[PDB]
Amino acid sequence: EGVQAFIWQEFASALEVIPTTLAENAGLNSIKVVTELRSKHENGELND
Amino acid sequence: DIRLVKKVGGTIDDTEMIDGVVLTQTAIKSAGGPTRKEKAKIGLIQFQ
Amino acid sequence: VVYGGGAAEVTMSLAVSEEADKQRGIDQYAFRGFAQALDTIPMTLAENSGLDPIGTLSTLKSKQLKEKISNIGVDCLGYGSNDMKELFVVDPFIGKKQQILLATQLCRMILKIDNVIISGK
Amino acid sequence: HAASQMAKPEDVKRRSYRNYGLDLIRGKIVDEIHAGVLEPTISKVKSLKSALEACVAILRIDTMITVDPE
Amino acid sequence: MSQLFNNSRSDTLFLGGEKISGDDIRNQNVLATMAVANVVKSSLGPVGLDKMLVDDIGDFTVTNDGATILSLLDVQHPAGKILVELAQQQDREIGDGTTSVVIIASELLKRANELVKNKIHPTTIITGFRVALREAIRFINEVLSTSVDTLGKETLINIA
Amino acid sequence: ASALLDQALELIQKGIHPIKIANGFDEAAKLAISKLEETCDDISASNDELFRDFLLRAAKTSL
Amino acid sequence: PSNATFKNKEKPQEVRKANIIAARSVADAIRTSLGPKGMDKMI
Amino acid sequence: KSSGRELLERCARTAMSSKLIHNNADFFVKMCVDAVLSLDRNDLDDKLIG
Ligand SMILES: Nc1ncnc2c1ncn2[C@@H]1O[C@H](COP(=O)(O)OP(=O)(O)O)[C@@H](O)[C@H]1O
Ligand SMILES: Nc1ncnc2c1ncn2[C@@H]1O[C@H](COP(=O)(O)OP(=O)(O)O)[C@@H](O)[C@H]1O
Ligand SMILES: [Mg+2]
Ligand SMILES: [Mg+2]
Repeated sequence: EGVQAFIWQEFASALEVIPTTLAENAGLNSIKVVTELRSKHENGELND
Repeated sequence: DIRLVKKVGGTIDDTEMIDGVVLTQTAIKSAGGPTRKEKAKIGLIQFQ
Repeated sequence: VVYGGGAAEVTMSLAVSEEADKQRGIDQYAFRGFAQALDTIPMTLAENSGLDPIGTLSTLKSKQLKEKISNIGVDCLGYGSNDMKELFVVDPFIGKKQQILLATQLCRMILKIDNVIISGK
Repeated sequence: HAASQMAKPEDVKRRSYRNYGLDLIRGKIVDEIHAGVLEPTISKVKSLKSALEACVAILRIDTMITVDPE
Repeated sequence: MSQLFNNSRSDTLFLGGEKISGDDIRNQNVLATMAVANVVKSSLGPVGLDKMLVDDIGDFTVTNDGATILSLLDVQHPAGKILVELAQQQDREIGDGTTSVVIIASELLKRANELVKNKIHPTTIITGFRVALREAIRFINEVLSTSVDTLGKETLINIA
Repeated sequence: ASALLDQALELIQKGIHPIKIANGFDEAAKLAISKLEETCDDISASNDELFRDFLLRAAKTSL
Repeated sequence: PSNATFKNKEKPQEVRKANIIAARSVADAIRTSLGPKGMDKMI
Repeated sequence: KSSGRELLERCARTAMSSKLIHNNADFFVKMCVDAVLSLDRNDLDDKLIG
């Protein structure tokens, strides 16, 4: 907790630019691709 | 230590592995010397 | 009438945020963008008044979520109390409403432009 | 040509069709063997491959960048 | 087909010429291909007829070959230089089909650009051509014919 | 208006249609003004004396 | 409040904004060249 | 044997797509439907809708 919490939060948001572009270039719905990847990773899947 | 020889012409499928070293230079053929010779020992002339 | 000065903005920002996770769908990011867009006004008042936007924004979000009283905003003149009952500040409802209506209705037109032809004079 | 490809293996006449086609002088369908129209197999081999790589080189281009000369 | 030239952009400052993107590039590349494909389209086959090109000194060259007519046509566009050098690669290797290989490539870029406008990716389009060409060469092997029961040099005469 | 455009850009980049973005603000704007109307206080019940003072509270704001 | 530090300078944050937009402009030029679905760039 | 008032509202809803109105069409479609119904059916004029 502190002033650096938002900086680390935006650091995590900017790190996901790679898979957002793969869904964009492949014509897939990106927002959907990144909402399912959170769901699969929370179930213990390290690689998805 | 890796060598890539650039050449115009041919197709992409023509690229293949060569077990030995390949010379990018060509023969002179001014006096009409041979172009093919078997069981030859290659000597490196470092003088003129 | 209403009570502006960052109190109406943070009150209207958390109202759409509390409904965003209830109505996830696909437009939840638009609700969050509308929430963060309303927060720029009290952060601008905090920026011009010199106060910290972190402590100011965190205090309004944490306090307004706890207490239901919705007349606390950004004190720019540097008073010790942020309650606007004592500071003598009042705004009209028709005035604060038109800020959102004319803004959200214009930006629909701004976003719908694809071809942009400008004839040089 | 279609009536030839679909056909039974055992059908001489139809199979022959696989062999002939367009004529530019008289304007009718005649046999290439009697007419004498013939090409090598090597002429078609590596011709579509060169056209394929030619299509791949331009088709994969999205944006164009031009630098003016100094 | 492209009109209303792209605006000079202030947010993206690159030295030299201006950058342009979108579907106008593949439209301009196909338009550059039709500039050379229509030249060689008329001089195909026995019924085809050729044209003349002057050398700006009184001399000229009446050319039937695709490599020669494109060699004198110095194409300033980048996409056209690929087909110009392809014909110089074609005539040196095989010496045949120089007009057809340019016409095949022009028709491919026509329909490939139409397929990109139909919202399928070029990577799937290229994969469709490669699996199709691999079956085409397999089909070319099926329709071969060995010269047999021919009197003398007749097979070499009529093929010439 | 610029704040809505700045937040809408991030979104366009992540990947959403622009008219669908404006549809989200419309449902959010009507819900925002509807919630402000719920927590709105009326000063018409007071007499003219207290209502005289309320004009000073708003006139001093804009001035 | 009135005792807060104004810092006297808005030119630094404006120059940083001009650099970020200039850096994001060329970064968005090559965004579509990533992955198997990327496209070539002839210069 | 449906009602005549709902016919104009049903067909005018298609016209308000691809515009800035499509979300505010619940309120403005009643305006144009009630506006044109005031006109005479025999003599429908285009200059009276300025
Ligand atoms: N003394 C004050 N205390 C708290 N908030 C204030 C005070 N004065 C102004 N404000 C807030 O700052 C805002 C400034 O609005 P103003 O700049 O006067 O209108 P405009 O932006 O159209 O020029 C008001 O909406 C009000 O909520
Ligand atoms: N006498 C003929 N009858 C039918 N087709 C012919 C005849 N001569 C040429 N063609 C066809 O014309 C095409 C192009 O021939 P030609 O112009 O000689 O080669 P290039 O395309 O290299 O200039 C060939 O694919 C061939 O099938
Ligand atoms: Mg020929
Ligand atoms: Mg004012």
